[PDB]
Amino acid sequence: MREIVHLQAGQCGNQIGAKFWEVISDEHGIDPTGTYHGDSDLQLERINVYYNEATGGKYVPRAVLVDLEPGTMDSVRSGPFGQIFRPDNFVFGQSGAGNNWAKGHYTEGAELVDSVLDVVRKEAESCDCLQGFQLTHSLGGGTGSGMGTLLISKIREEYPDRIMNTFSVVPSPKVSDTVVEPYNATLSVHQLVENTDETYCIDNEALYDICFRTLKLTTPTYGDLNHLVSATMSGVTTCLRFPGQLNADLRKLAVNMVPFPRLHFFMPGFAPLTSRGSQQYRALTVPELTQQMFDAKNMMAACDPRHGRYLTVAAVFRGRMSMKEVDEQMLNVQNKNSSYFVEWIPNNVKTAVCDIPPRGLKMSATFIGNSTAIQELFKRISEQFTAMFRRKAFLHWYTGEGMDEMEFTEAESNMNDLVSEYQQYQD
Amino acid sequence: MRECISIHVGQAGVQIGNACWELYCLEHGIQPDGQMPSGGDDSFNTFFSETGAGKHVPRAVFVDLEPTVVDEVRTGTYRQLFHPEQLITGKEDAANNYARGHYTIGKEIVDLVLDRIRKLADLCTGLQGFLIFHSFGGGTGSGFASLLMERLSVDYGKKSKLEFAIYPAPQVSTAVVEPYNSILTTHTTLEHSDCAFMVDNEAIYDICRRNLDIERPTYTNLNRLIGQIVSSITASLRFDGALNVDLTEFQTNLVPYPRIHFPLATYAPVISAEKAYHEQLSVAEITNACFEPANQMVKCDPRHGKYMACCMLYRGDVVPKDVNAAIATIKTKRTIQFVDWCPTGFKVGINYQPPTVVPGGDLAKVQRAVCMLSNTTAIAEAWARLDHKFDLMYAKRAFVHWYVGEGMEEGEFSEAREDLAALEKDYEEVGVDS
Amino acid sequence: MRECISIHVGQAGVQIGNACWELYCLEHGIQPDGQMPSDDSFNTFFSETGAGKHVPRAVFVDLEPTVVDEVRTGTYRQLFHPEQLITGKEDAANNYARGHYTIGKEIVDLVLDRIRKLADLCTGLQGFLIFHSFGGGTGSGFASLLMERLSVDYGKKSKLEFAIYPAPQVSTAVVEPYNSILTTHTTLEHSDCAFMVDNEAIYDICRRNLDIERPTYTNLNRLIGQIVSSITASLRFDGALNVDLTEFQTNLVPYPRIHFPLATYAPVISAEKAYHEQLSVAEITNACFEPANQMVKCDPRHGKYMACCMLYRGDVVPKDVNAAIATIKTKRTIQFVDWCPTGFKVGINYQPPTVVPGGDLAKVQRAVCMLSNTTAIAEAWARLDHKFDLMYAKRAFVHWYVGEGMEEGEFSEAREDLAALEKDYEEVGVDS
Amino acid sequence: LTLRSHHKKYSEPVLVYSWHRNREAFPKDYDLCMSTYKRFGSDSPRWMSEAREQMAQVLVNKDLV
Ligand SMILES: Nc1nc2c(ncn2[C@@H]2O[C@H](COP(=O)(O)OP(=O)(O)OP(=O)(O)O)[C@@H](O)[C@H]2O)c(=O)[nH]1
Ligand SMILES: Nc1nc2c(ncn2[C@@H]2O[C@H](COP(=O)(O)OP(=O)(O)OP(=O)(O)O)[C@@H](O)[C@H]2O)c(=O)[nH]1
Ligand SMILES: Nc1nc2c(ncn2[C@@H]2O[C@H](COP(=O)(O)OP(=O)(O)O)[C@@H](O)[C@H]2O)c(=O)[nH]1
Ligand SMILES: [Mg+2]
Ligand SMILES: [Mg+2]
Repeated sequence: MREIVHLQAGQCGNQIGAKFWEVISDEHGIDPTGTYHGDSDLQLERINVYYNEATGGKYVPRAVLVDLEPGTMDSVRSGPFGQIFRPDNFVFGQSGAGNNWAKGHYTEGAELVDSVLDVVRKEAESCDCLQGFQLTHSLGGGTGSGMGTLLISKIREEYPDRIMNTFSVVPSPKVSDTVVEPYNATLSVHQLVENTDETYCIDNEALYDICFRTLKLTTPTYGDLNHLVSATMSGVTTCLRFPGQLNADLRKLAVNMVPFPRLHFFMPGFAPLTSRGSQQYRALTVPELTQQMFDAKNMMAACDPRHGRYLTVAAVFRGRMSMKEVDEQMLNVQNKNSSYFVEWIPNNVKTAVCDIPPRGLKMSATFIGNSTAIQELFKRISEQFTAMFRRKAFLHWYTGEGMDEMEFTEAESNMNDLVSEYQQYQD
Repeated sequence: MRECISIHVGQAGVQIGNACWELYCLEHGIQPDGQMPSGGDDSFNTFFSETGAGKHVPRAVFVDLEPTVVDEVRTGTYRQLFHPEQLITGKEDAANNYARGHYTIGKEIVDLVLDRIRKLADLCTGLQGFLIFHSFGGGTGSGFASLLMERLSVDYGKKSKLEFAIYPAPQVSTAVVEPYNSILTTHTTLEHSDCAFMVDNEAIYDICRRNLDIERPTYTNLNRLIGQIVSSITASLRFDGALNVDLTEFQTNLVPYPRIHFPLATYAPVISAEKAYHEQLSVAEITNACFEPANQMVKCDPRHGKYMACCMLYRGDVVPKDVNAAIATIKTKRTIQFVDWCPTGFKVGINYQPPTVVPGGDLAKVQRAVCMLSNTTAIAEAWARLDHKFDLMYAKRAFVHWYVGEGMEEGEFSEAREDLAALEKDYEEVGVDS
Repeated sequence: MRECISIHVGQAGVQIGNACWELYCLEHGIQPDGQMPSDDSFNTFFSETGAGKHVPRAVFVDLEPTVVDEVRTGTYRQLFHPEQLITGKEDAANNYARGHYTIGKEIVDLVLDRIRKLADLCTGLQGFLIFHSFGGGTGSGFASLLMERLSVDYGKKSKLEFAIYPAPQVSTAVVEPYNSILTTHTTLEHSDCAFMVDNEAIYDICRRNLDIERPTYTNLNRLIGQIVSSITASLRFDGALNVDLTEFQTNLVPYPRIHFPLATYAPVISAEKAYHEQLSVAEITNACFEPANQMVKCDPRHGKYMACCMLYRGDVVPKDVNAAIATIKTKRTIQFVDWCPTGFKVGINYQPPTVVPGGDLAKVQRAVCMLSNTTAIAEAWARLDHKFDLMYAKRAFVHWYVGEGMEEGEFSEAREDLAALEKDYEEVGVDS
Repeated sequence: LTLRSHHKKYSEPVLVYSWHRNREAFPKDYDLCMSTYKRFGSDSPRWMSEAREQMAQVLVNKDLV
């Protein structure tokens, strides 16, 4: 049909995946046991895209959970939906990466990359017509940033036609929880660019600002950050799982958000973001959905799009609505913010409609788009990277893995080459 | 599953192990007999191993070249808690002599301690690391520990060896020949160690007097504080957390070069119940307390140096939100300095379970706590003072006759002095800014 | 059914027969009178009488009355039938000659007649367990004689040979090595397996493991009882892999001139030590290879194993047995010859070992027994030949031996055979 | 000694700037594990497709005669 395989790497990626598998099980009316307690029929017609059939009316998600430390897996199995995932899909190493990219990517990821190879190949041959693979991880880690990128390197050779979209987590300069973070990031972004059809820059600090001010949360935890990504995760696929007036799929946006293969970096957005109490005010219409989703404060990446030029914009709406107000609304915001759009692609906006709203909520929209402001993110990494590289610092950890020194230089060449050609399209 | 083996050496090692293992028993709920009466299920698997009789045995190696200190444990409250093979004693001590601890008496039992640690590693499946607790002053805890770590690095090249050791104090001293063993242990702790936790007793004296109001404390007070610090560093392995941080993670994010593995530890808050009755505590509170030079566990001022790398362990009712606010406020201070080549030098870990309090302690029951490991260059002045006093003895050839009669060659004194001078030079090179 | 008849000889034999049969009574439930207070597992050791009694099928033999008289007035005085304990008026006093050609022949027929009636009682006899010493003259001179005269009566019945070899350093006699040489013709010609053991090695194991700084021969006696119980444990009680005496003889002796394996037992720990150490299959199988745990003063690391036999007993699962032997094969200092690819023989028993009151080994749920044939035993005989030539050159103590009634040519022949015995062991030690 | 700090936990009834938004967002509050608000709405879902409505009125509507 059109199935999706969900990869999962690292302490980070495992926690977003558990939250994401939570909501779409709540959406499809799936209890934590694994049975169906939904009411409507549309909730169970395309469950095959995410849920694999089992005996007794049971469904298993098509996920591959990987981490080099087994201590995250015990928290995964013990969560709310901790038993809904198949034990054979738990693949793990005995020793963690220790936040070293080189350790995870070569020394310890090589042994375990064959086991994750076997399951996903088994899961690939289970479904009939696979649309593509999804994966969630962190670039500041050692498992997802390290061996996780090695997964991306392998499967493009095995399955080139299938679309790969990475909802990676990009570290912040203002808030850093890893000293050697610019290293592992720099030997990561070089690995994404060569083989990744679309990338989604996620920054915790930006999500951190949103829970600060947009939702006014006194004590937000990590889960709400994962909830917003999970909501973002659901809002891009929802045009596939359910019927819509104007349908789309991953390909329809994966074909459309990239004018040139080197450009596959986008920041994601979610339109309705208010308080739980305040929903009964805020008279909900289609125009207000537009206003929330062209605000830089709504954006979940660490870049303000005002300093960049919006190359491409695609928005997917949900729930029953008549379409006239929408098509004039990005018709509206295209003219007035003309300086913020490129001139060499007229009508920069793609639209799509899913007729089914998310559970409990009435109208929502999902924003993915390409712009020049993502170049601001990488150059901040390089200024951290070269300074820590100018003194050969934090290098004996990488040198002791058996790797050489030029890998830092060519990677420093590549994203410098990327930002150079990215800058050339701004002007 | 993660396992950390303790290799405590000497009187200091045995006392510190008493404090630390009673703390572990208290938090895990282990009775001194060693049975469970009733985050994580196997949270005791990092420290304790199951037996057939439903009894948990610690993964500890107590080694001392004098039997009094270990007979205290053998006849103490925790007699049945410990394997009498795990406790290893020598008939005659090194008598504050590095040469005796390194060439004559240690070799009689080096094979025995090797066999014991071999068995202790064989029992475990996945060993995370080796925590070596000792002191440079005592002849046993210097020489025997140096030999053990020498043979340990060649037996287990990959397994990390973390160093918790007690330095000679800048002003007070329990010995006069302590600086000799201090010089001669520096080569071994430079070559066969992954990170060090140099502790002097004067700073802890000042902390306990000024903060905990104890005008007349004892050695168990400092040992309890060290056990609290070790509990904080092992908390991410023992219990679950939002950001679980293994030993390898902070080894990676604290060590720039193979010759720089000397950060500084810092634990906060340290207050009495009479004060915690009224003072409200927060993440900003504890992170500002962690940067006080009078609060530092070594006798050096980081304001006279530059912070290179900081590893923070938040514990309890902590939230990353306030963690990042604390981080931003810390970044917005001039007095706190960083090197040119480390723009982002923070390594954050978070654990759920707030620290537990022993009866007979001084720390109030606090919901949040924090441990800091700061690699910085202000530590070099301590070795500079050590070099000053060591040359101030070596020039007139004092105390070397005992060592020579024990049977080593006098050149190694000058070689180790040159090694420490070169290490200070290297720290100066790192402190150089471009 | 299965039956074992014991022919213990010497002050060792009487003392080890008492200790071993003390264990035999406790495991089954025999009272010191001989009463069962509460299927026929005891038939291998006991037998029914006309009063419902159980009588051990053992023949204690000694040529001095005072050793066996302590048994006759002992706790089990009414358990042993008085004819089965055989005495003699005068002894050899540490001389092979006197116990083999002058005093031995006085009692040959009565002991042989006694063994006939015990064998007459048995229906299918499995083997003869024989215990004696190379040091004592009566445990060497006479025990050699019966072996020749038992073999003519039963040429095919198995004759296992548990013996006390002299210790490499300590000794209870000076004239001891003479008895050691001329007896080694007997244990070669009329024996089927050997279990030599020196008290020095057990003296080491007991003081270092069981924490008894001053053990006695009883402590040494009990440990040998644990070995002989486990080698017979397959016969007495049921199990997954029962292993008969005929079974382990085949997978221990590659060549008939090579029937000298080494026994090993594990664990041997005190209850003070047993409380804190967890005992698993791996933890007990590695101790059976440690040279410090051997009952013979020889290091197998100086040699190579020909054949190893496994006797597992207790709470033992077939899964951990294959995992234990897997790790043992993966150790380099454990060596094997080129012509023995697979040198194991596993047996599984279910009844766990029992403890005697006043014993040393703590009650345990599982254990292991080893029977390993290695060539490192050969150096023990070379030292004995060394000690023999330092006294045969001066012709010392020989005037005792010739005066008893045997020729001077025999010491040369006996010394020569052991050199040929030592030479054959190197041929096996050679790898092609 | 003494420690400096900035902000504090306070309590719920006591006046603090943003107390009102705290207590209006109190519905579905849980502060570790999981999220807090669960689903962004809790009202009634609905499953009427546009083609379904556009097709079903012919079956059921104002059957004028
Ligand atoms: N912090 C702390 N330091 C200790 C403790 N016990 C001993 N020390 C330090 O150890 C130094 C002397 O070494 P000891 O541990 O007493 O003796 P040793 O290590 O066995 O070496 P020998 O003296 O040769 O037997 C002293 O200068 C103390 O500073 C302790 O319980 N806590
Ligand atoms: N292990 C062990 N050895 C014993 C025991 N009893 C005697 N021996 C050994 O026997 C040796 C001396 O010979 P004995 O058995 O005492 O006397 P014998 O065999 O009757 O020979 P004669 O002295 O000529 O009568 C000593 O060296 C002991 O090692 C015993 O109970 N256990
Ligand atoms: N948004 C979000 N970020 C997370 C979560 N868990 C971890 N992270 C981030 O992931 C980074 C650490 O990744 P790490 O665990 O070392 O990755 P690994 O080496 O692949 O296991 C940190 O900077 C965190 O900010 C989560 O649940 N949500
Ligand atoms: Mg001492
Ligand atoms: Mg005798």
